[PDB]
Amino acid sequence: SDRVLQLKLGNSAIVTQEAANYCCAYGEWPNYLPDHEAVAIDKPTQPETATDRFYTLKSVKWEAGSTGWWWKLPDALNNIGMFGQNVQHHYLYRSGFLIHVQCNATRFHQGALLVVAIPEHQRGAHNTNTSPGFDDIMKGEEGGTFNHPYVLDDGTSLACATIFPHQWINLRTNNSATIVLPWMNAAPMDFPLRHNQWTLAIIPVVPLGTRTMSSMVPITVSIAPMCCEFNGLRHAI
Amino acid sequence: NFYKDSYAASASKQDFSQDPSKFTEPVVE
Amino acid sequence: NFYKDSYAASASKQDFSQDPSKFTEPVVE
Amino acid sequence: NFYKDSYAASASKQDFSQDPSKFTEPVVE
Amino acid sequence: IESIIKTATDTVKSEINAELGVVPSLNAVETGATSNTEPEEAIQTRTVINQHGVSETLVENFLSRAALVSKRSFEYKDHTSSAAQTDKNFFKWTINTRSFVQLRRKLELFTYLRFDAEITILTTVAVNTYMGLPNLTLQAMFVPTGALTPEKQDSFHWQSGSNASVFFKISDPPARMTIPFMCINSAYSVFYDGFAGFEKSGLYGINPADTIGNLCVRIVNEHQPVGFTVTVRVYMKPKHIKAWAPRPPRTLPYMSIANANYKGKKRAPNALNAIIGNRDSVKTMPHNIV
Amino acid sequence: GVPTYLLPGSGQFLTTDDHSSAPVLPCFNPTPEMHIPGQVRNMLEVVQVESMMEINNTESAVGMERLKVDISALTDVDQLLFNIPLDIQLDGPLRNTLVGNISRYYTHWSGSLEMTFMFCGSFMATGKLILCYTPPGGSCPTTRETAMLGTHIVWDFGLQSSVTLIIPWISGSHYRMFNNDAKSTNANVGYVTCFMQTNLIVPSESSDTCSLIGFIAAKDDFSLRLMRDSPDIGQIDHLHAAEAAYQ
Amino acid sequence: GVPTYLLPGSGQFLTTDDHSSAPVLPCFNPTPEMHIPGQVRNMLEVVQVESMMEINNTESAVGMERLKVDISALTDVDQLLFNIPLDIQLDGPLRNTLVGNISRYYTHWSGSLEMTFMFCGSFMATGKLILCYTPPGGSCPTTRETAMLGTHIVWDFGLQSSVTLIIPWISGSHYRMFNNDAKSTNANVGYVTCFMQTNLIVPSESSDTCSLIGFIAAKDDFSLRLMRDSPDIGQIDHLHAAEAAYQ
Amino acid sequence: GVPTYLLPGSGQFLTTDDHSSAPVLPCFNPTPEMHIPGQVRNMLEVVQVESMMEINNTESAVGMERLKVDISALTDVDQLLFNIPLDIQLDGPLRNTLVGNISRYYTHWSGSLEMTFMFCGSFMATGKLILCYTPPGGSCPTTRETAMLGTHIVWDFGLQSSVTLIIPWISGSHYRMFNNDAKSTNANVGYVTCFMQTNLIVPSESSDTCSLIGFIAAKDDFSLRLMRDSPDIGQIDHLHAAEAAYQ
Repeated sequence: SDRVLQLKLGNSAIVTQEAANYCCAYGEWPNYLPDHEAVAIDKPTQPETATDRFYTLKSVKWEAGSTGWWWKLPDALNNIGMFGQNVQHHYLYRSGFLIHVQCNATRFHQGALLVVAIPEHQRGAHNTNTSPGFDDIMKGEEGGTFNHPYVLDDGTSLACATIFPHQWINLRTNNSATIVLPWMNAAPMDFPLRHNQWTLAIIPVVPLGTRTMSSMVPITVSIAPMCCEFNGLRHAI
Repeated sequence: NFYKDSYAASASKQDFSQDPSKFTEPVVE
Repeated sequence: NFYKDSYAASASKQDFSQDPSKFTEPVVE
Repeated sequence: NFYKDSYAASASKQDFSQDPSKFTEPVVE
Repeated sequence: IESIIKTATDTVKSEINAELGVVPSLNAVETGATSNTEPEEAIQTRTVINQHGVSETLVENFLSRAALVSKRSFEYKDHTSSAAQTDKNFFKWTINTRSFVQLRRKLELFTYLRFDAEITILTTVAVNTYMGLPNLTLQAMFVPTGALTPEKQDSFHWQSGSNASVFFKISDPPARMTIPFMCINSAYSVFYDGFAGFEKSGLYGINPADTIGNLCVRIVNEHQPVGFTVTVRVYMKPKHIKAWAPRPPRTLPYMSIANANYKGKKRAPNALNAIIGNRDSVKTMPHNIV
Repeated sequence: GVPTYLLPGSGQFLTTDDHSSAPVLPCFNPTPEMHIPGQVRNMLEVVQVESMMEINNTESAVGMERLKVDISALTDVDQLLFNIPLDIQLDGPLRNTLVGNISRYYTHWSGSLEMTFMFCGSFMATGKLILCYTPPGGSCPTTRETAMLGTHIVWDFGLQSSVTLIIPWISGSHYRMFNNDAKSTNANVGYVTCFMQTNLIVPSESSDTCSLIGFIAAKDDFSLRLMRDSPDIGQIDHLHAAEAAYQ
Repeated sequence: GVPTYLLPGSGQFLTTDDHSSAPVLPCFNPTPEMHIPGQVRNMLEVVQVESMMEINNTESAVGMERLKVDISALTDVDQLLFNIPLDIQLDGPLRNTLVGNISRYYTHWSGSLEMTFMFCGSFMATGKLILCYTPPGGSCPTTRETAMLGTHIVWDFGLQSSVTLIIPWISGSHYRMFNNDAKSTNANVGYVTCFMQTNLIVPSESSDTCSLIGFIAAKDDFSLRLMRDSPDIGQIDHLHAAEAAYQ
Repeated sequence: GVPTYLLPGSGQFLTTDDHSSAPVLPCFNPTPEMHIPGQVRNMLEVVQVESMMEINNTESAVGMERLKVDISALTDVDQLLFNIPLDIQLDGPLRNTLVGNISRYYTHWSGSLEMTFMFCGSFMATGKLILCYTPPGGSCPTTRETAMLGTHIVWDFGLQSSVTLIIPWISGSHYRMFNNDAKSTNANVGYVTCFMQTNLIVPSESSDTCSLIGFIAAKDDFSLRLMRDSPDIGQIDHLHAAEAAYQ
């Protein structure tokens, strides 16, 4: 009853048959910006079915010495579809996200994934006092790999990362995880090219293991923006 | 608070509303 | 203000009346 | 007591209830 | 559902429960939810009327503690033949909450904070023979980020036509004033996954809205024939606090005030590969009663 | 005028005082409040979220190997798999938890805890465990006979891959202290041990070593008081670029 | 008597405190108030009056030549005439305005601006311009294709010799800062550029070079806060005859 | 502001002042009150409980021999057995009593006392005593003729093995002082003497020497005031391990 799920957004749809109950982050659902919280006075564009639809990132190979993967939002979508064109032509954006993470294997495989969405994941670098530069943070669509996922690459702890909106993909139980993210900012709208607000982290807490034949197990991420507004129309940079 | 600004007041330690279910039960059903 | 003179009082910061039109629209029509 | 905690108050010297019979007559009859 | 909790919850008595289809102790961690198994559902309980108040773990009480944010000893003397980097009877301080790690780790338990800052300035003095301690007058002028900070003790930026100054003596009680919530956003960003400017050579992690301003502190007195070491300590108490989106606490030691870089200690505890100090085996009990 | 006199404690700076002070910016209008998701109004909301225990706090467990316990098939019955030190104040498996870090800002604590264990083997892996909580007073129980005489739960693996071991509040008075003496009568909580109830039976194509992840949260009868500084952070020098704030 | 105790902050002199103090002339009767024209009760009345931009802040523009922009006839289409740096805090064309000087007494600002351009050629001079406001994020647009994709107004010269380019408040949060970093995401406003929409066509007896005067005011949704000293005045010595006040 | 002025006594620390002070732990929630048996709300509850006099405060009476008075058979009539000094302040038989120790924390006292004497011979032992209280002014009465002219009780041994000698409050004004001058008119209470009314007659198989235990309490008209330190404890050095509290 909570294991089958169809997520229809736009011209996209995802069915899954081994799901958990999906996660609404902090009990919140995405909405458009109301008038008593609006700041920018020009009329926003709301390209509803053109941008509020699933976008599927490149799959990553799930291996024995995997540390973990991360994508920063909206940086992982700033060059994809009509979401990316609205990002490049406008100054302000505001959206929630519906993240669906896919990973399946056989009933002889084991492994657990912590699929966690981290708000304002300011990263740190290891064994230096120089801050992480622009190319170390803005990885784009491909995302990055965790250097030290045990501390979440910021001196904190992976053990306490369940305070953040998360699910698990335990291969014994399910093969997908779904997190519904609202707008998470101290600001109503934001400049999407210099600020990331959600980091989707996907972490091998229990590694992949089997004794049957070794197929490739990938992990696929489908991200749907939800309730996109855009202000400040200009040329594309 | 004899000051004219409302942020000048003392600490407000009487906010006993909780909602643990936005962190412990964030699921939709 | 325990002083007997009215100019001894604190600053009066509650005068929210405006009239910008005496500087922005000083025309007769 | 302008403090917000009730243990901050001054000494409470108005408790004139006695029961000497719990020490002087502790017998059952 | 949001409700008002003033004491911890009571316990109901329970009985023998042997019912099919009902497994309160079985849970699904894969959903992302915390277990809802009650103590009444796992073991057989009694009725306990619980009177333990929950008011000390309030976020107001957890964060409204006056904590040290700044500390400068500076030599108070005649500075006509000193270096270029010395504090010539004055100092400037770009206000942050990230220099002293007790307040830093406590504020970094949250993603967003909205609070009024209650600033307490504690000045102390030592003779740099001994002849006595002067009652010196200090000026702490609040210069916002965007204005000009002074370059001398006797510069003319200290006249403070619009900048808010406080004039206080050492023999007085400490100087105390409240700084409001001064962010251009609705909350301060404790963590900022972003870059401060539109070019790609900005600073990572430092939201410019988060910075309060500068705190320029001088000694208003002219110099005596002898020198003194004046130490100024600044204490911040957050108040009227709203907090959002709690975070994992930092386990590794801080390296810098500018970033979340991590090295860890050399061995456990709080090392890069071992946060908890080791034991012999998973079936070894360290403090076992003999 | 008003005849006054100064009391003891006049002119002091207590760091926990609660007074009004002078506004430095008169008639300042703050930024209007916006709804931000995930507001915390009491730190006992955070303490009730489950978080991973480092039960495998051993050498040769590097990084994330410390967060899982590997169980295998055994050829002897009734064998101990792991035990968990319930000492929160001293550095054990419960320190780096949400219930562990927030409680180390306090001296006294009270209320029930819940341990959750998620089995992360294959679907074909079957097994039964017994998770025993033992009240204090004796040694930690090494055999299953001795350990199951206390509070326990017997768990069958399957479609629901998790149990909760409620650790009940069983104490003399209302609170326990975070004393450095772990063996004190006002600080010792007891022991949690896990045994094979039957065995881990896997087929030949499943991995023969399966993992448990241990979680711990607090219940809603949990309480904390007497706030103190945390032992979990410290410094002996200045941080880097902290001199640049004065330049 | 009344038991009192002194708080931290007792005996300090904050320069923004708001208290009553002792009158130095008891029973003094002030001069009766007379109606004087032009009373200001809020400094946002002054900020809404338009005042001249120095768009021609270049060398060889001396004095009042800086207040006007000379446009001429062009032989190429779609050409850039001028651009205006919207950086109020740093020294640009907006600093010496009524909206510019009063805002430099403050740190934060918000609300819409209006640029007004008066054409000061002959009656026989005709022309069309396009005045483009560009939100921040990229470079300043150099071609008319790039610039007209933002907020613009197309202006025909004639009987009404002025247009208003409303620069809308398009920002993330509520306020912007007067930071010295002009390129910051919390301080950069954007760009205003002007292009020939068609051309300046004059006859042979009109002057072939015509002038624009640029004005800027603030609207009534404009706001300022966090008062600071102005960078626009300073001194390193005493003024003349200031020693004569002590003699 | 409020015009104030400081009184004499401002900034002093009187150790008996009664004011409110700053809480060091804000929003601290104390442990809930439990019913504990035996609550004392006034120290005059304790003073009304009887406790043993050391009437045998002599050399060769070691330890608990001091708590009993040995009486024997006599061959002369009307003989004095013991007398009790009623000087509470000076070190006599009444000092180490519940009425004696609590009263030495005070300077003034008032009200009646009761002396109780329990006969602790055999069942076969018979006898009659006379317990005489004498008001002050003269010497202590040595013969029974002289002593029985005051307040007395004649006691026959038997099934009820105890009498009470009420020592009535017979004083000039309301209170008496605990002066070091025992012979003062505002401190001397009087004398209590015991005589053989008939004789102690025992048989040959009973022990020929029998014992009395003397008790003293205060009545409910008893009162104490003007609190002072007690002479019953002191120190000239530090106690052992009191330096370890600083290490």
